[PDB]
Amino acid sequence: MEAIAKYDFKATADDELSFKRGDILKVLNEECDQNWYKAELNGKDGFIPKNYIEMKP
Amino acid sequence: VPPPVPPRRR
Repeated sequence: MEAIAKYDFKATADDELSFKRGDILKVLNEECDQNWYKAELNGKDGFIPKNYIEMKP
Repeated sequence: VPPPVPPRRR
């Protein structure tokens, strides 16, 4: 699936990865959390918040 | 001003 960064984001921990308002993310895993997504960016893979992005099937 | 981030780990 596709993901779209809506706001700027700077990780908080090792299991999270950054982006900047506009990144096109690769939606890999998703443990049905209702607050986060596991996606690929910039040569890394990590958690990103749902309210900071928008999904696009 | 972006949203309040969610508490991780549910």
